[PDB]
Amino acid sequence: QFMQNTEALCDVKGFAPFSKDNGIRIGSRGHVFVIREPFVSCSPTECRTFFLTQGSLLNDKHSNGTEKDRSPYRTLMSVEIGQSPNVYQARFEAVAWSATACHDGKKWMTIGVTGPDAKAVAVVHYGGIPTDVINSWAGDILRTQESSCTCILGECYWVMTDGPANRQAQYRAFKAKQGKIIGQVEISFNGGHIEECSCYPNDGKVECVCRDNWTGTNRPVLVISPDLSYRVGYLCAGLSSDTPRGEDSQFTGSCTSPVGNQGYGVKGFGFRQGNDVWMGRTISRTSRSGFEILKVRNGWVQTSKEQIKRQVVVDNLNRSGYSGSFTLPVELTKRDCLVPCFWVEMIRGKPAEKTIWTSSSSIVMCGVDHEVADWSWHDGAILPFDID
Amino acid sequence: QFMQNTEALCDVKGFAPFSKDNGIRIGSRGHVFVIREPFVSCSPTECRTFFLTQGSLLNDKHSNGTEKDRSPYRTLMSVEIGQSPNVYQARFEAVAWSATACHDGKKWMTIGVTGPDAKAVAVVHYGGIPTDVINSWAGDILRTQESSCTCILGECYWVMTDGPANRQAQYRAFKAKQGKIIGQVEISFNGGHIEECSCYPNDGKVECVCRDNWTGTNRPVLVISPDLSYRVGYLCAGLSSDTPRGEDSQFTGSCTSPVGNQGYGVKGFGFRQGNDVWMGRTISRTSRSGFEILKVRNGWVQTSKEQIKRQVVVDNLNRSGYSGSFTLPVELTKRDCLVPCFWVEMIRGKPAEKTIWTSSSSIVMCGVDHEVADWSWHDGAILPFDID
Amino acid sequence: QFMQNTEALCDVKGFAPFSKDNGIRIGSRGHVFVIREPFVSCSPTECRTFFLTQGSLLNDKHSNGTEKDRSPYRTLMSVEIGQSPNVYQARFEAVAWSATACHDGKKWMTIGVTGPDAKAVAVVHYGGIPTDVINSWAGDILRTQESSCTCILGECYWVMTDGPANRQAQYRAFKAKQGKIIGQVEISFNGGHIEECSCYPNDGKVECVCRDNWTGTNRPVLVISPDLSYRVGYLCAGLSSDTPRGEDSQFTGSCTSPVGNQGYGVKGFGFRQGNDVWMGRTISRTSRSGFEILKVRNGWVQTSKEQIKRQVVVDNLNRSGYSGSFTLPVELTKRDCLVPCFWVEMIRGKPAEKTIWTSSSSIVMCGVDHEVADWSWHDGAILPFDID
Amino acid sequence: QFMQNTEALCDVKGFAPFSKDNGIRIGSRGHVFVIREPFVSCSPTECRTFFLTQGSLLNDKHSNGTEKDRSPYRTLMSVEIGQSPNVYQARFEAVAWSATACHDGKKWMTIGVTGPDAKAVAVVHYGGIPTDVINSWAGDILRTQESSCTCILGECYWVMTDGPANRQAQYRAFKAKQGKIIGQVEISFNGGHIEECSCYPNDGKVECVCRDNWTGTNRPVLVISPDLSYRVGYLCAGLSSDTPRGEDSQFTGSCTSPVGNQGYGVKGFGFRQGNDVWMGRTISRTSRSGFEILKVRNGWVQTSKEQIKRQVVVDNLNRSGYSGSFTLPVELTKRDCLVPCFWVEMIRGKPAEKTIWTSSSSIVMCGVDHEVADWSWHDGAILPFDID
Ligand SMILES: *[C@@H]1O[C@H](CO[C@@H]2O[C@@H](C)[C@@H](O)[C@@H](O)[C@@H]2O)[C@@H](O)[C@H](O)[C@H]1NC(C)=O
Ligand SMILES: *[C@@H]1O[C@H](CO[C@@H]2O[C@@H](C)[C@@H](O)[C@@H](O)[C@@H]2O)[C@@H](O)[C@H](O)[C@H]1NC(C)=O
Ligand SMILES: *[C@@H]1O[C@H](CO[C@@H]2O[C@@H](C)[C@@H](O)[C@@H](O)[C@@H]2O)[C@@H](O)[C@H](O)[C@H]1NC(C)=O
Ligand SMILES: *[C@@H]1O[C@H](CO[C@@H]2O[C@@H](C)[C@@H](O)[C@@H](O)[C@@H]2O)[C@@H](O)[C@H](O)[C@H]1NC(C)=O
Ligand SMILES: CC(=O)N[C@H]1[C@H]([C@H](O)[C@H](O)CO)OC(C(=O)O)=C[C@@H]1NC(=N)N
Ligand SMILES: CC(=O)N[C@H]1[C@H]([C@H](O)[C@H](O)CO)OC(C(=O)O)=C[C@@H]1NC(=N)N
Ligand SMILES: CC(=O)N[C@H]1[C@H]([C@H](O)[C@H](O)CO)OC(C(=O)O)=C[C@@H]1NC(=N)N
Ligand SMILES: CC(=O)N[C@H]1[C@H]([C@H](O)[C@H](O)CO)OC(C(=O)O)=C[C@@H]1NC(=N)N
Ligand SMILES: [Ca+2]
Ligand SMILES: [Ca+2]
Ligand SMILES: [Ca+2]
Ligand SMILES: [Ca+2]
Repeated sequence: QFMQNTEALCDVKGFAPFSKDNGIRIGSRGHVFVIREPFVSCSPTECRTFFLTQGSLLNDKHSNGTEKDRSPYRTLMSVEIGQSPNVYQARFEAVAWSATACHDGKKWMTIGVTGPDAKAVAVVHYGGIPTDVINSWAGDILRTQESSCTCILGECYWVMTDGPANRQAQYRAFKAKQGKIIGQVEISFNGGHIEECSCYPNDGKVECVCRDNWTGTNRPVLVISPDLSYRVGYLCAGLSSDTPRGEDSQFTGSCTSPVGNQGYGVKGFGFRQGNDVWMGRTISRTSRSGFEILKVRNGWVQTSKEQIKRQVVVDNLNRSGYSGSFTLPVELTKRDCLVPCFWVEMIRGKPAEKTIWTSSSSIVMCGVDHEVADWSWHDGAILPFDID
Repeated sequence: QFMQNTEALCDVKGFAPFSKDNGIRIGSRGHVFVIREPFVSCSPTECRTFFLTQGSLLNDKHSNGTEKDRSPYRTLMSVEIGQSPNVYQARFEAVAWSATACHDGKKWMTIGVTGPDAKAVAVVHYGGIPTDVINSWAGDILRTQESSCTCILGECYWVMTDGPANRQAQYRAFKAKQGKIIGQVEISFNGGHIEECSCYPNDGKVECVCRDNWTGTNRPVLVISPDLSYRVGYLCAGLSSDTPRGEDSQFTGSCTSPVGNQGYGVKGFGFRQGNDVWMGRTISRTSRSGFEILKVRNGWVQTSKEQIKRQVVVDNLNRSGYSGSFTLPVELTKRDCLVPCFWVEMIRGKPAEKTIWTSSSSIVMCGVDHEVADWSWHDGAILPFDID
Repeated sequence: QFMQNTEALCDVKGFAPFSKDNGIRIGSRGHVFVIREPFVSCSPTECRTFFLTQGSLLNDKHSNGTEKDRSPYRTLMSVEIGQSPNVYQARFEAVAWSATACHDGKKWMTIGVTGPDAKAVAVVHYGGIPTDVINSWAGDILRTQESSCTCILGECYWVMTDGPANRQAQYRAFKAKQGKIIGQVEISFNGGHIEECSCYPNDGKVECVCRDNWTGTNRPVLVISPDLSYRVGYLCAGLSSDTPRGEDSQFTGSCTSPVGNQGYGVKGFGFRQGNDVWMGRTISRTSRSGFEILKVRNGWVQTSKEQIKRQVVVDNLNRSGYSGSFTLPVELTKRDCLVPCFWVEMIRGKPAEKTIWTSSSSIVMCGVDHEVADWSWHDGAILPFDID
Repeated sequence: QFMQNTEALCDVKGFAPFSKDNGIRIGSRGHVFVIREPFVSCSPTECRTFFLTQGSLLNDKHSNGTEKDRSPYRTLMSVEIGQSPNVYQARFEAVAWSATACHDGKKWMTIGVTGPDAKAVAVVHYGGIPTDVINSWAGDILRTQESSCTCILGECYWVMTDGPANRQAQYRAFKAKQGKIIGQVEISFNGGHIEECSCYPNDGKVECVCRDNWTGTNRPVLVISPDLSYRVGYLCAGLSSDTPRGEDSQFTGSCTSPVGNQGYGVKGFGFRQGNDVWMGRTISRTSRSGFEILKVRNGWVQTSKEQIKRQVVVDNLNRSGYSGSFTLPVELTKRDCLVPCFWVEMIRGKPAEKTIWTSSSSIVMCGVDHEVADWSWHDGAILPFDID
């Protein structure tokens, strides 16, 4: 039986710690993969942590980062949520330097994108084998979520980008059923930029909160229906959630336009909560450091700056990275609704830190019906390592 | 089908060795987690060893114990009983520096407590995901068993503490059904102190034998019914079972009062045997060393000092630690009754020993119908290690 | 239920990357077996990577290659496709310095050949145990595919050789049902030489494209029917696919005769595509380096040199090795046809490279309905290693 | 459903190599347990290799053999046949310095014996938990097979010894059903000595071929019926199969008496083959080196020295050790009969070799319907190791 995921997303008051894998700590001595872009996604039986290795291990000569962010050795693998991304526990998924995965109730789907910059190949797997391919249509680093995709009535949905890092690119959503792409849509968004979407199911549609890497310190929101009609705009809330971003007191929300006058960004998430929203961001507006989650009243519908909750997960003295959304299935929680959860990546090493390598660890939070007190579940690795 | 666990506890004449994981020995070269508080608990299919890592490994720089007894890196994981708590065999359970786990016949429940001292969060998991949360209610190191909890008719029971280490604190029991707390009770015990309970099912109720960390060299007994009425007092037997404790010939039992004029303690267990009892304690009254089990006649009901059996499991030249209770399910043993078993932790390293780290190994004994001869299944690691 | 595999092979326009295990890279620090001859084969549930260890690990003193290409320590093991051939993930199959494996829909069959050169023993396993034996019939290095065998209606088929490396030998096919050899045929091929066949099912027969190690720069084709009648000849296409081979513009195809005036070779594959063919070969005509796949029009039936597609998988600056064929089952793909896939081995170390050891890694491609752009998924290990 | 194992043992013409785990080779760099006494036994699904660790690893300081042959750290564990006895693949069975295991069709039974020399405890496990205990009855190193026990109609049978190494001891057989000892028999054998039996099912009875450690260079045979009546005597064949033993031309068989004038021995096996026998022995009469198997005509019933087959498995330049018997179940082979198989242990290290440690590897042979050529599948580890 295929997962419905047509339930409303639960309205959540705080987030409880789910897991912490301590990858880098363990990887000081154990045999753990160098990774980046480690997202969480769930089947009806288990939550798995997916990650992109660089085909090398921590504390090995091959972790040296003379290589490309995309390389031939990179692969998408997985472990049960909470395990480190270690060699001996790892499930191979796809060849990939960008990916998305998600379970339809019967099987894992997975899409790893690899090949050259000018002509990337994304390969859909299903049941553990290649079932379909989507080639670069715009010739410039075909790419996708680096977080969970989203399946609704046994059909699966994901967002990809192809084009410039730093100016107008091109954006499609895809629709798959059992590893066969049965539909796509070209997403009109001129002046806006979309990458790395964080998507989750809500009341029968896919909702995404993505990264604008061109002009905007606010994140695009893309809401896609089963049949592929969509709405695109920006996160309405009167707070900024990208980094780098400006001050809060320097910032006016927009439902329709990137605001703030900066490039770059980072991947992140957020959850529609009726008309409200929970929105993650780094505590530093200049760096990938600290992580907070902010609940804003009416922030999904209006340029509100009514904050009603804030909850810190990583302190501003400690590294963070990417963050992304996912939901717990009803077959696991037995609820009326879909439980929202996020992961945070905690990037360690060069250039920030004086090592030859760069990796990432993670912690996973989930929505609960009781507020939850601040703390920091940071990465905690003592750098530099022996190989350095 | 949910486990009944309404059977009487079997009356046992001695204990047979079940397992020995040799964690520290193996961890001299293999990749094994630094741990403490490793308890045993069983499902209808298997017995698992749960433990709290410190997010580091043996013989790695991160085992250095500049960290807190509670830290952000600590997690609850598990392995099949008898496996070392090694990276590659480990099942992630919860983020935790204190925990309890137990199986209801369908799934594992688990509760890991983490967060700051002033405002801890305990998160109930069920089927491998967060299902509920109980925040610190008294603001001072929310905490629980570090041994198996107890499920009876698909409902699960555990004891937590919140408050001072060394004076009056506050004590609640909780009742869960499929990871949802459906009931709690505030345990009146003025002048007495309760932590780290060792609990097991017996004739339809939970029985616990706990740690008093304030005034008492005798252990509290808490017996809790399905509907959460309870009895609380002290282990009646005319022997002391905490450490530090006084002499035996200096000691008068009490059913109602801590006796002996000392603080601190250690976690331990014991089994009601009709009106008799089996009671573990360290052989040293001053240190966490050696381990014995003593059967006392009428010791559960009267301040008896009629010892009828004694069985040594670790010699007084060798380190011990915590001990705790659990039962074998009827689906595994095919008996009329619930088989009592205990584990013992064998704590190695600083401050006792000259190393940077501190860990724990374990051995597991179970009740059998034949007396069993003394011996020592001590930890056996040659210290100090290379990292030292 | 036994697999049919009576479907036609799908007509494929390009090949998508399936996996990359990065064995040697990972094996720089992780505990990975030294191997050679790593082929892929699939069951109705999963694709597995099989390989022949040399009973030693990477970066260990025992990888020193004073040993024989065939030795007593060599064994056939397996891992899920994409895992490195690491100790802790490895499934033991057979004792072997040559092997073939394949799934009949119920169980894995496997045949490992071991023993002395003059009197080898090949042992058929089935369900994970020895079920039958075929001894050397010609006294000179009994041997077989080093790739997947082929089961059709619950019956399994494989090709072996016994005789000289470099002159006329002797060639049998075998037919097994549930690990019991129920039929064999002596393959008349005077002047031709056959080793290491790459075989796959197509329209109810086994098709193979093999290695001639005596006179021929073209590969033999052997097509075997259920009842063991066969056709044998050479790959008709007007391109050469062995190495070492001559120039393309120096080369005339033959359906019936080895052409090109050289010894040695390498194992490789190819796919009948109606009357066309896909044919792998190394890009270097002198060395085991680079890997391409070429589609030739009418190349299965005529000495065509009409190339219609070419796709590079490993660049001519990088090592390759063996290649072999396999198909995805219908129980996995849900197609009308059998999906063709190949693996490539990427041999590293001595004598080519200045190390004491020699190993192999792999990448796996599969047939898809969209052309696919060139790139190189080479092995990427920085040599020499520490043990060197 | 419980296994019958009431079929006659198959009449076998040679033995084919089944597995080779290369434990010591792999253990030079990988994390593998120091072990001794590694036997094979099978369930309806799989063959497992059981072994007794010394709670330490290869190439670790703890492999130093200042310890006892029996120690507190020793444990019985298992791996799938062919895997090395490595930490990360190992299944914990029992605490043990002597053991026996065997599957009844539903579950594994296992008996590990531990505790002091003067008062050993043997603990029966079943389904992965302690179910029963047999204490030392004669006060002198209670002990058992170190090979597979034997279950017939869901009932299980094993032989133990208690008493002197080197003079008259005492010998019982036990009968278990689902981990509960339901019967035992005291085995009258005055002047004879019995240890370490190698037992297998045949035509509804247990047959064993054991070790006499007192006076006899011939092995005792014990045949035990379901209801525990038994026959005991010696291997009739006119060849000797213990080591140390005398010359063959110096030796007269006996059905009833130890012959040859020596102490010590080694564990080994043999198979009734109608009236004939296959009998293993070391090739050296003075040392644990080389291994052969000999088929003797009428050798089970008469003091025959008609040898009809011989097959070498390990050469006389290479170390051997213990050997033992087991059968493949009908649920795996689909035969009319029970397939005989043996394992051989290949003991490496001190005192023989200049190291601090001592371990064992293994190879497994099985009976097949075709003669099989000589060779040597010896252990192949280059000694001494780094820790030495
Ligand atoms: C890390 O790698 C550094 C740069 O290496 C050089 O450039 C790369 C692209 C390769 O071509 C490499 O083979 C070249 O040597 C080295 O300078 C440095 O030694 C490395 N450090 C360590 C610790 O391995
Ligand atoms: C163990 O750690 C000792 C104390 O470290 C110092 O204090 C802690 C809290 C950290 O701030 C650490 O970074 C500081 O240096 C060290 O003195 C000692 O070097 C360590 N020993 C080993 C073997 O790693
Ligand atoms: C690799 O092995 C080389 C050759 O070893 C010699 O010949 C082989 C067949 C054995 O008999 C071996 O024991 C002999 O010493 C050695 O010369 C060399 O030391 C080895 N290198 C390493 C790094 O182990
Ligand atoms: C191996 O062990 C040798 C003997 O050790 C001594 O006696 C044993 C029973 C223990 O008491 C031990 O602690 C004593 O030192 C040592 O002489 C030797 O150093 C050891 N060798 C290695 C390589 O560890
Ligand atoms: C395909 C690709 O390389 N994606 C990048 C991503 C990218 O640079 C920007 O979004 C520009 O398009 O940035 C980052 C990043 O840390 O910012 C990591 C991702 N790395 C990987 N997914 N491997
Ligand atoms: C929550 C907490 O830190 N619990 C402690 C416990 C505690 O110090 C006393 O019981 C005072 O309340 O003591 C000990 C101890 O060894 O005595 C270990 C436990 N460590 C862990 N559970 N991590
Ligand atoms: C049985 C055997 O040793 N087969 C060889 C094979 C062989 O040398 C030629 O085909 C001549 O018959 O060559 C090669 C090779 O790389 O060319 C590897 C194979 N190695 C292994 N299969 N182990
Ligand atoms: C219980 C015990 O220690 N059994 C011994 C066994 C024993 O010395 C003789 O049979 C005398 O009774 O000998 C040997 C041996 O190699 O000869 C190994 C066994 N070691 C272990 N099973 N651990
Ligand atoms: Ca931006
Ligand atoms: Ca106390
Ligand atoms: Ca050739
Ligand atoms: Ca003898």
